[PDB]
Amino acid sequence: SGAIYVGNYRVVNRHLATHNDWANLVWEDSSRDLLVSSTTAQGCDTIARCDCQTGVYYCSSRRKHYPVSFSKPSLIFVEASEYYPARYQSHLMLAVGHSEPGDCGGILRCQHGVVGIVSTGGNGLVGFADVRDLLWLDEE
Ligand SMILES: [Zn+2]
Repeated sequence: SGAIYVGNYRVVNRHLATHNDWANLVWEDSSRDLLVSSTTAQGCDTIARCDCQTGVYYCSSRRKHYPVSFSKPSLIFVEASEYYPARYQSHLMLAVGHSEPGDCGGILRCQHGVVGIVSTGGNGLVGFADVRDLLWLDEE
C-alpha cells in the first residue's frame, strides 16, 4: 500500500483505490494503474520534474529503501497479477529489485522529489508507475 499527497490530490495504485477514492475521482488511467482522488487536507509531497533514471524506492516486503537504476517511462507488457489480466501498462519504469503485491504504493524518489509508485513486480524486476508527466498535480 501507499500514496502520494500533493496539494488537494491523493495518488494511488488504481487497483488499491478505495470507495472514497472513486467517490472523489479526479482522474484515472487503467493502462497506467493510477488513480487520483481529491483531498480536503493540503498535501506536502513534491513531484519530481526531471528525467532522472536513478533514485531510491521503499520496499515494504523488506522494510528497506533500495537505490535503483530505472528505465524511462514506457509501454511494457506486464504478466497477469489477479488485479489485472496479462496486458500492456503505459508510463511504466522497470528496475532490478524486489517487489511483491503489497509493495505497490511504495514511493520511488530522486533529488527532485517523488518520481512514481511501485505498480508491478516478479522475475526480480520492480515496475514503477511514473507521475512526473502529471504537471497538473502542482496547481488547483
Ligand atoms: Zn530527478
